[PDB]
Amino acid sequence: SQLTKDEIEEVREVFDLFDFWDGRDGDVDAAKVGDLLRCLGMNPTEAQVHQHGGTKKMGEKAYKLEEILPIYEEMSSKDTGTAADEFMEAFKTFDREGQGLISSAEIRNVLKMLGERITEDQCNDIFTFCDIREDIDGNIKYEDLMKKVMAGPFPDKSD
Amino acid sequence: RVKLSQRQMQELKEAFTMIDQDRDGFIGMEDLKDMFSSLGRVPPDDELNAMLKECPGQLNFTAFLTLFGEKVSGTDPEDALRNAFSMFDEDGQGFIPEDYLKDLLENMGDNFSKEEIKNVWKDAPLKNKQFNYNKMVDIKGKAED
Amino acid sequence: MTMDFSDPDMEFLCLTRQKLMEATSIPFDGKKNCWVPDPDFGFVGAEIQSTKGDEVTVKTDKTQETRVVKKDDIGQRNPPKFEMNMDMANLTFLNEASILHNLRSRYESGFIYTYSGLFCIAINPYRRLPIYTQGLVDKYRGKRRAEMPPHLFSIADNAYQYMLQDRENQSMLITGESGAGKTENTKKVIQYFALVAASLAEKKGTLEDQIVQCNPVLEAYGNAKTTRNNNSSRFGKFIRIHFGTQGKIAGADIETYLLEKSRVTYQQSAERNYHIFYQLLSPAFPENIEKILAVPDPGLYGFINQGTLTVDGIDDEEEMGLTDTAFDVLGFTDEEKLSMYKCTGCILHLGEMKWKQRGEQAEADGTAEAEKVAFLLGVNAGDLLKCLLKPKIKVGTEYVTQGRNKDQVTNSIAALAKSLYDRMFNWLVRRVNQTLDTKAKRQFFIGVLDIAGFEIFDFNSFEQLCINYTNERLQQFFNHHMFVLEQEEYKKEGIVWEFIDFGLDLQACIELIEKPMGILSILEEECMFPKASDTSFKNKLYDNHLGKNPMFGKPKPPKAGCAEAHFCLHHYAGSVSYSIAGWLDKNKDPINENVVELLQNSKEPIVKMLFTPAFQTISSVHKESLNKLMKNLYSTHPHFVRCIIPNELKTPGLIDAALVLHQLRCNGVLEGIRICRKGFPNRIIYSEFKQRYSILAPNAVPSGFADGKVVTDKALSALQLDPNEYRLGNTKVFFKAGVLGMLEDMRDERLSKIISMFQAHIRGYLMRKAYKKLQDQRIGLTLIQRNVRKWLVLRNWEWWRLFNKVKPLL
Ligand SMILES: Nc1ncnc2c1ncn2[C@@H]1O[C@H](COP(=O)(O)OP(=O)(O)O)[C@@H](O)[C@H]1O
Ligand SMILES: [Mg+2]
Repeated sequence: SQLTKDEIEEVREVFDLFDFWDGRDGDVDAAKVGDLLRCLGMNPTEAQVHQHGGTKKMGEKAYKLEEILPIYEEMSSKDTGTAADEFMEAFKTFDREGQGLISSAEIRNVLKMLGERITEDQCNDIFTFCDIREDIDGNIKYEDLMKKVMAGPFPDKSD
Repeated sequence: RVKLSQRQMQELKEAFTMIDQDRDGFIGMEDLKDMFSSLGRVPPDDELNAMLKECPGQLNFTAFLTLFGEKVSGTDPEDALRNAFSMFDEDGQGFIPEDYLKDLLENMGDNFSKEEIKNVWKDAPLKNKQFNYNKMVDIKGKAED
Repeated sequence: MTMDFSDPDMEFLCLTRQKLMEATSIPFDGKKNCWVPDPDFGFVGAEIQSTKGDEVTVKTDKTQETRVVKKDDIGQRNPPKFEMNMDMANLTFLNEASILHNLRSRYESGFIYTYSGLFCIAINPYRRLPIYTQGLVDKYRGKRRAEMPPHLFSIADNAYQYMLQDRENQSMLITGESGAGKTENTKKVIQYFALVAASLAEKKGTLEDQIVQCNPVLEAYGNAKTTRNNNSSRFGKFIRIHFGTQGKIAGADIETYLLEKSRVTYQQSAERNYHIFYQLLSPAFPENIEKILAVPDPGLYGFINQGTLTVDGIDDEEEMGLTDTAFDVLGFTDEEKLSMYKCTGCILHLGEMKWKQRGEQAEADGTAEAEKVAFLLGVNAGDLLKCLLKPKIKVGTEYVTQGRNKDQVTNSIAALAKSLYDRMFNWLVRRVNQTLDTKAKRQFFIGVLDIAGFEIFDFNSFEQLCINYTNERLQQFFNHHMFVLEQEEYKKEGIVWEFIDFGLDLQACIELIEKPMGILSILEEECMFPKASDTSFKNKLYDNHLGKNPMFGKPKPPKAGCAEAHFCLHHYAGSVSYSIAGWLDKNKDPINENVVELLQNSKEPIVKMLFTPAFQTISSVHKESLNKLMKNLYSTHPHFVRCIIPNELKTPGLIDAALVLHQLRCNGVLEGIRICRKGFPNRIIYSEFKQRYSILAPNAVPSGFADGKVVTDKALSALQLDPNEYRLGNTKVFFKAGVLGMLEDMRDERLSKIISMFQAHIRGYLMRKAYKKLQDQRIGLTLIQRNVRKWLVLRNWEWWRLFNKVKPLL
């Protein structure tokens, strides 16, 4: 719709990658929508996806391209995308003292038990691809984690 | 990728040369007959006279290159091909599992059909249930059993 | 929320950082979780299942039932942050369902003490608690109220503090029904200051040692077993402690009110007489029984045995020995002491004189009794009996003799008993005040008050109205105090606002009672024309006020029980129906002025006792003293300890919701809450407020550089909140009711979405990383997938296979 020629271009660039693995044919499976956006750089929550076009199971229905554009458009618009400010406000609500540190388990539970919960996998993967270490008292700097998490996995230009 | 290549051509050049030494005249069947003779097996007629007319006028060299091109438009360099297979193994030895590779060429990518996935086994380096990738590569151009 | 949340001592004050993280963490849904009405705990928790107009179908919390309360009995509930709330006033949602809840929850954890704004609630543990150890004192010393957990000692202390810093007076007002333990806290409060303040300077006390022993000696005479409390305070007390600048104790003075004169000679079925007769006839002091001429057996004495003779928890032998000690400590002579016993005894022997009559002429029978009676009062037998049987009144122009019939000569021996006690009480108070008066400079005082709250019953006579009138005042002194302080506060924060002194409210009830010609006033008249009839007394009353002063009306009825009521004095608490039942007799003290005059000769206490130096109307004296109090009380910083009785059966941890929720509605606890509400009952301190709702709207500006009031204001404007709902002051932001409720809501509903968002940036990191890999692996694959296909089309090309073996051919 009101998207650009570049963006559209940018969307295909990724769509087709997605098409290529369910077998090139020009259609992608709705459960994919979630992940297809995270690669066009965004960070929806499942709730945001569901409501937007996402489905929760792989045989539910496949979208075309001219079908994702609007799903993309309508979503590059919400702006509560989540800021470095909000995350940091939230973790204070767990920072027992004020020293910025936070018990290793606890961060691992918040992430695993609350909000839109995460697998003992994703939960351990990320602590790994972000080298987040404990410290003698076994706690974690939530800022170290936040910076990295939002940096990306490929920060400067390569990995 | 596609329509040309240096070494490749020259090889079709020298290739086209072991054929007329059986005479510098582009002495064809006379030597089509005679070039198979120094190799190891005997050929019928009708082929000698159809093998040749897959080309119209004459299998001169330039033309000897045309029947060959329409047939080699993708024969992407070697390592560009040995590495591809490497991407889906990262086990280390030299293999892709039957089970894997099968989903692979058959479901994902520009999907392989049953007829092709079949043929793909007839000649396939699939002994014991794994798959030596450094061979369909070697069986790229050709090398061994 | 207070100093070493894990101090062994705080076992009954606060929870543990662990235990409170639990109450605060239990689930919630401001759409599903609520408060509902119930038959046995008044209210209970609920989760709404269905809704259809009013037929709201709720499954309760514990039970698992599904009642179907109409909509309005669906109370709103406070969120988890508030579970165990230490001060009842911070509840965003104000309601009984809550107030009751905040209370037993706290109560059933071992927490008796508990604040609610200006008031500090108490609830009778009914069991020794360690709450009052000295070491706890220190811990509680010096601290503002919020630095420590709810506890008498803070209120005692902050009082003391403000005494010093404000160089003004301190009054502490302990209230509540009967047996709700106000006499228990009192001597704590008093025992407190005795340590905190004590000074640095044979058988006698110490000004502080002595301030304390007042209780024994007073209670051995003021208290007596009652159905509601085995140690019932049969009277009011205002003790006052004077401090000399330096802030130490300089002495104290005592005030007593409404001594129940009636048990002297009368005791209900279950009940008992002033603990002292029982302590006397106790084995403790042998000779003593001899000296008061008596015999070891509280059974033989008509004035004692009409109910019990022992209380479930009392060792009368000890008490005495204790009581006999508070005497020595208070510095009384062996002789002064004897004197205070023999009188106590004469009250025994009195009820043991028997009479017989021969035509309106009663006559002794066993002079034997009066003979003793005579040896105590130090007069003489014959002379005593005479004044008793035949008296010389004085009919205006003449002194006549007269004949008294047995009923008379009897009723008479009562008054003389009820008068000799009262006198004796007073002298006893009078005699302590005498030792507690050191005469050392006195800058200020803190004065404590133990006194019934409104006594509203099924049958209501005089003695009823007295007390009810009393708190009728005390209730507006409060309503006053509040008005002031609430207005002052809204100034300190500079929040524009208009109020109204509700003491004005109680001004009718109070006038009608005390004005020049209302109840008590008229009662003085009647009380004065011998030809006085109770029927007489309602004619004057009915007449004057009848349907002419609203606060005066037609009394409601029983069935054929209790008895006939006459005028209903609508009060604060509620409204009472009163009995004319012989107030005239009750009011004015009778007594053969003949006997009086014969007493004014004898043995000392007798002397001081009847030696005067026309108005004994138990009332004149009460209005007299009642004031002497209000002048004192309006000259002080008032402090309120609201005592509460948990349940009838004298039992530890147990809430008769019905009863408790009753007191809450005639204490004033539900009134502050009712009043605050049409105000901004929720007052949040800027810092605190920053540390909790910034998350709703935040930003980049480090916290230490942000200004509280600015945040709050940004945080609300964004959220869209009606300006009606808050008032931002210089130090707090004032909120209407639902605000801290909604904020809490909008918050957890935020923190949730925030963490989802993080976990969404995490589901984005990770997905982005393999996107690398699947980008590469697609090149690998289209390679394979394009050569292996190219090949299939060559493995069978005759030219091809040829080229192949003819290749190595070089
Ligand atoms: N906090 C407490 N600690 C120990 N005992 C208490 C406490 N509160 C009340 N009691 C007991 O409860 C009963 C009621 O006592 P009391 O203070 O005299 O009530 P009230 O003064 O209201 O008539 C007494 O027998 C007393 O021993
Ligand atoms: Mg009391």
